[PDB]
Amino acid sequence: IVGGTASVRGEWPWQVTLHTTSPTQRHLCGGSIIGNQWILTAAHCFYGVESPKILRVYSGILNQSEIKEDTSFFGVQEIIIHDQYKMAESGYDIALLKLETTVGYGDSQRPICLPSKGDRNVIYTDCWVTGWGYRKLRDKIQNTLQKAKIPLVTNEECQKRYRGHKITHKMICAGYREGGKDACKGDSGGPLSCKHNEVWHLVGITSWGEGCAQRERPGVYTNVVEYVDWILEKTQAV
Amino acid sequence: CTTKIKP
Ligand SMILES: Nc1n[nH]c2cc(-c3nc([C@H](Cc4ccccc4)NC(=O)NCc4cc(Cl)ccc4-n4cnnn4)[nH]c3Cl)ccc12
Repeated sequence: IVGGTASVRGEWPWQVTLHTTSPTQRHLCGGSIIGNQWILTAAHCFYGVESPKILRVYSGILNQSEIKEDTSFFGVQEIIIHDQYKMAESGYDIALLKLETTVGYGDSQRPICLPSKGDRNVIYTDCWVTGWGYRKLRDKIQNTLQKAKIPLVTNEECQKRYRGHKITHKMICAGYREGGKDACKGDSGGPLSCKHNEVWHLVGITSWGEGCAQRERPGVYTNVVEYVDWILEKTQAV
Repeated sequence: CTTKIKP
């Protein structure tokens, strides 16, 4: 996160840190708890991940230093990547992790609501991007979970900013015209959380951008409202 | 939430 501040413990209880153990253990991506065995994250996070056996999901984490060999985590039973996904820049950058065990909800770990079908017309004015990502293009994973408040940008304005790309309505953009605050490396897969009627909604999944927090380069996010039926197809399968 | 994910 560029231009952000330290989060307070319990502030983003749906935020997870997804770690890989191959070749060595390190943070790989962010993610969001959406159900008691479900993490919603970005499909591009699994490039070269050949098995869910190398993955560890840690919930209830503020500081990466809380993670040691004796720290509990959730194993991943299954990685479900949208079958139309090719790359982050072409969209469908969404994936589900089915956990080996059930998340017990509490003040440190709980789900974020998915957006409503009727809420595709609501104007979100209170949106925040969170993660342990870089504070600049050449940096390192941060110890403390960071947060930054970012305004949503119309699809038309986002398309003007990304000449040569196709910004679809399955994407949603966020950023200040003068830059300064944005997601960066290590934040991808994490949430873009917006508060409406005193309820937080998972509006976006951190996906891609040209550089980090550059002037007139908003962050591009998976527009979660456009994937609610796909999420329900996968999580509510009979 | 209005959208529900089954436990
Ligand atoms: N353990 C680790 N050490 N270093 C790491 C650095 C990373 C790392 N993550 C990334 C991911 C892409 C990716 C995910 C998983 C595996 C491989 C690549 N990108 C973003 O996290 N951010 C994109 C973005 C989204 C938005 Cl909305 C606005 C701007 C941008 N950015 C444009 N340029 N940068 N960000 N790159 C790098 Cl390096 C991870 C772990 C580790």
